[PDB]
Formats: sequence, structure tokens, C-alpha cells
Amino acid sequence: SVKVFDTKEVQDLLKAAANLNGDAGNARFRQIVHRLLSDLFKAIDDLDITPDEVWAGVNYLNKLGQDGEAALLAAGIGLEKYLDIRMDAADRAAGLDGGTPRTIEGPLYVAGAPVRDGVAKIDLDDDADAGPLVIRGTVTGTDGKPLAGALVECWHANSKGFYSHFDPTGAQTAFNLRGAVRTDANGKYEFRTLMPVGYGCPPQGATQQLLNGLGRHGNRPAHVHFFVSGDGHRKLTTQFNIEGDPLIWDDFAYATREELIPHVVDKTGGAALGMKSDAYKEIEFDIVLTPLLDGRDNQVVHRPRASADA
Amino acid sequence: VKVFDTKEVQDLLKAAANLNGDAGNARFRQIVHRLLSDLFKAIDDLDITPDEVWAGVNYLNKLGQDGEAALLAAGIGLEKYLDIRMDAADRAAGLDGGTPRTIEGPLYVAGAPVRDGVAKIDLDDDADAGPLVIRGTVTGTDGKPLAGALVECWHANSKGFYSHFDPTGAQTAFNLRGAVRTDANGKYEFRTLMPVGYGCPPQGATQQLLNGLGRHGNRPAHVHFFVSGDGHRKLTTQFNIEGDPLIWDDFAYATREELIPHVVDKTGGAALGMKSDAYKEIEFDIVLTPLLDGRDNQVVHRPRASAD
Ligand SMILES: [Ca+2]
Ligand SMILES: [Ca+2]
Ligand SMILES: [Ca+2]
Ligand SMILES: [Ca+2]
Ligand SMILES: [Ca+2]
Ligand SMILES: [Ca+2]
Ligand SMILES: [Ca+2]
Ligand SMILES: [Cl-]
Ligand SMILES: [Cl-]
Ligand SMILES: [Zn+2]
Ligand SMILES: [Zn+2]
Repeated sequence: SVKVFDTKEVQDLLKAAANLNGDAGNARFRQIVHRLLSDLFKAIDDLDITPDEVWAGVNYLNKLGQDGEAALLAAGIGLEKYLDIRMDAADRAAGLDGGTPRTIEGPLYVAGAPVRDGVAKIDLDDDADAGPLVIRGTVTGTDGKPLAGALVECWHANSKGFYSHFDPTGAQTAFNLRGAVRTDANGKYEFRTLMPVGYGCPPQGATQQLLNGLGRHGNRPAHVHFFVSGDGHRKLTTQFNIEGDPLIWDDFAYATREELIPHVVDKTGGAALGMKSDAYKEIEFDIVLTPLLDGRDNQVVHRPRASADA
Repeated sequence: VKVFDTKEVQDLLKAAANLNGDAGNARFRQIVHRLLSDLFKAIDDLDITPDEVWAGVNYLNKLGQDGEAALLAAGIGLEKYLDIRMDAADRAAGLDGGTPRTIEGPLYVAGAPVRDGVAKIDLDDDADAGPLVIRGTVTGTDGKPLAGALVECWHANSKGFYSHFDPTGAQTAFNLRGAVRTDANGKYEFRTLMPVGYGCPPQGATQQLLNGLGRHGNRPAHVHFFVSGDGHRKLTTQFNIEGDPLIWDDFAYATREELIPHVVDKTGGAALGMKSDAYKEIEFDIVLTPLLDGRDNQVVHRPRASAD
């Protein structure tokens, strides 16, 4: 095995490829590209990665983007969780760690859902195998005062593990199991929905192909996603997990947190609330938001996100 | 903040790569763990933000949707780097005298018809490209001509486009692509038209990254070759058209000084079946390296297009 990485020829090639000695441009982008390319070249040298192996990796990247699954792989190999770990460490150093814990967004948010005052019913399609579920709570600041007019958004899967706008078996109604609620004067929000089921990666897709290569499964336990925002506060990205799911501590995207597994309560009286059975489940999920530091939210994330019209 | 060295992060990497899993593909897990660890460390060291990361994730979607991962591999020098490591291995083994290798590029098409000695490979009219004869002798490093060696070439038209990859309309199958078996004296000949340099698809992922770096995505005019023969390794090489202003500024870093032959002006082209009496001739002799104990330690298997 040869070792060439630390030769002038290779180091000059990397400088040229990243255009380090180029005219005034995007120095930050060039710095990132040079670092990533240098690390890749060094890894090839150290592990003696063969051309056949490299071209197989190149081919996988083609499949990954052809499948549109780069963000699913980002969750599956722990990169999305890692970003949360770094955000959590920064919050702890700054004293901005007093709110409800964050966890990963995942790749399935859809913008444009209808907004209701106080209460929203979000199961637009019938799903005989999912039972009714009420999610409710109060949004407060870290000082405990209720936040009125805060925006609570949630999205989750049906009983087959599919989300509206991403269902391969057939179109769901737009924004099925997706809603937004403006909290009332006392900070309260409530969703009436159906119970989600966990799901697995598309089995022929690039993410499952790599997981199979590693010997890992690509399943998530049942969960519900939230964004919560409000004037004067940071935007929270979080979720909760459904108690009792066998995969709850074996999520392929490493997203479960012990503080985000709320007690599920058995209730009756569902028909009066517009649910399809007398018996239903209720999950209380309170939210504590952190005030902005210096008037700016330095952890809100901009990424490509789907959108639709109601 | 710096979190890379923490137990939480190192445990996450071990789980993500399944290092502690049942017996499996140990080599694949090793590579994945190394690449993931390096990525995580780079994010920590350079304080790469979530917004930046998700832009990079979005780029990977576009790269694969465009089918351009191998074009990017050329443009950021990874393909040249693979050649650098192969060259270092050959030097350490004491090999010299062979025609230098250079990059394959991503545009080979398998299945071209094989002709004896001479092949006319310009099937489509191209008014702006003049006639070109490429000819030469294939030998081994002992200087002896190799008879029945397989010489393959492919190159672009006057618009910079290759058959099977032309966005402006399908070319005839195997236009400007051919394969010849050398004659008893090692000789091969292609009758073709003069290539012009290739450029990246302007709206594609490779050119988008290059624009962000402030780089061009252009290649000087060149002709690709595969050359193979009994008792010898398979050679991947090319030559460049002398005098091209980009000859030492290839965005894929492929030029080598021994692969720039002289171009000669000739007459008599009609008798050779060329479209005009005046034509250009390039004599490109090729020297193959022998096998080692029957083995070829540098032939590359990668996905390649095909046609009939
Ligand atoms: Ca390193
Ligand atoms: Ca209904
Ligand atoms: Ca197993
Ligand atoms: Ca109703
Ligand atoms: Ca010698
Ligand atoms: Ca013709
Ligand atoms: Ca045409
Ligand atoms: Cl998700
Ligand atoms: Cl090429
Ligand atoms: Zn989800
Ligand atoms: Zn080419």
C-alpha cells in the first residue's frame, strides 16, 4: 500500500480543486470544500480504498439523489442527531437550555397547513386501523407565563406509517395529519387526530441499501413532530414518542429523548368531541419556549422543505 | 463549542456504523465509520452550521438527480488522485517505459463494433469539424509490436458533445467511438473528425459547485483510449490536441506532457474516404505494461453505459 497524501503533488491538487489561490470569491465555501476533499483523500490513502470501491461509492451517490433520499440518509447515519448535539452544547454554554428539549425535524415537514384558533382537527382521511388521539398542552416561556398566540404545528404518520404528500400507495388529502394551532389567551393548544404508527425506510431506496450493508434496520418508533414558535421566543423543533413502542429506544435516526415520552391516558366521551369512538387516548405535551437572546434566534434552521396548497 | 471528542458523539458514530454488530461486512463498516467520523470532526472544527449542512444535503440530491456524481469526481480531482496512487504503486515497483495513464472520465460507452486494423468512426455529419486520422503502433515495454491488441477510442464532436450524452438530440449509436484490433505489425488507425473540448452541463450540479468555487468547468480537446492485449495490463489514457488554450487548465486535471502529439497537415484524404483532400494526422504510438505473474493490478471496474 502506497502513501501519497502528504506529497506536494496531492497538496497542490487539493489547493487547485478548491481554488484556494483563486481570485476574490466565497472563501468560506472554498475552506469547507478543501477540508472535506482533504479528509476524503486522506481516508482513501489511509484505508487503501481502491478505485473500484471509490466508483461504487460514486454510484451510490447517484442513486441517493435519484431517490431523493439524501436527507433520509442524513437522519439514518446520525448526522441530524449530531447537529442537535452541537446545538444542545451551545445552548448549555449560553444558558439557553431551559426550554423543552429539541430533537430532529426529519425530512417530512410540509408548509401551508391551515391554522386554527385553539383547537384543530387534523385527521382528514378515515383510517379504520388507527384509534382517536387528543394531543393538548400549554405553551409557556421559561419564566412560566403563558404565551398567547403562539404557533403550534404538528405532523405525523397514519396507521400504515405514511405521511400526507409522501404516501407511495396513493395520495392522501392535502395536509392529512398536519395542522397548526394559534394558542388561546391562556397558552392552550389542542389537536384531535388519530394515533400514528412507526414506519420503515423505502425498502429499495438508497438509505435502506446502505443500512442493509451495515446490518442495521431502518425503522422508527411511532412519534409526533412539532414546531412551536411565538413572538419574542426561539423556534422549537421537537417531537414526542408514543409510550410502549418496542422500537422506542432503537430508532434508526437516534431521536428519542427520555423527557419526550409522555404518559398516554385512556379517556371516554369521544363522540362529544367529534371522534369516531367513545374511547380515545389523550397525550398532554406542554411546551416551554426560550426567549430570544439579543433579539435573534441563532438556532432556527433553514432547509429545503415541501409545500402545498390546502 | 467542540463536542467531537465526547462519549455521546463517539458512541453515536459506533452505533451509526454498527461497529458492535453481528458479523457482517467489516470493510464496509470500517469505511463508513471513518468517513462519518471525519465528517463529524470537520463540522465541529469549522463550526459548520445546520443551514450549511442541509445545503450540502440538498446538493447531494441534485447531484444524483442530475446523474453527475462521476463528473464531480473528475472536477474536484478525485479521479486524478486515483491515478496518482496507481502511478505511485507502479513507480515503487520499478515500472517505467509505459505510456502514462490518465483519467477515464465518465463518458465511455461499451459495445462498439471492433474492426480489423482501421475503423471510420464519424457516422454523423459535422460541418464545423475537419477530418482527422489517428494512427499508431502498439508495443510492449520490450519494444516488440503487439498484434491483435484492442485499441478503443471515444471523443466529442464540434459542439463538445459525445454520442449517448448529447443533450441537443440523439447521435447515431457509437458516433465518434470505435475499436480496432491491431494488425500484424501492431498498427491501428481511426478515421474520424477533430474534437473540440467538453464543458459541464451549465445548470447541472458539477458546474454549480464549480461556480461556487470560482472555477470553470471546461476541458481542452482530447481523445480517450482504452488499450489492451494478451500478456499486458489494460491501459487507460488519452491525448490532447496541441495548441488548445485550455491544454494546461483542464478542470479535471488530466493533461500529461507525454500525451500531446504533434498534428501534421496532410493531403490525399479522399482516397482514404475522408470528406476533404486536406486533413490532419496524429501519430499516437502506445506502449503497454506487461502483466505481473498473470495479474492486472490496476484495471478498474465501474458502472459504464452501453448500447447496441
Ligand atoms: Ca483527520
Ligand atoms: Ca373522517
Ligand atoms: Ca442481524
Ligand atoms: Ca368537524
Ligand atoms: Ca524499464
Ligand atoms: Ca454517415
Ligand atoms: Ca445532431
Ligand atoms: Cl420523520
Ligand atoms: Cl470526458
Ligand atoms: Zn416522522
Ligand atoms: Zn472526454
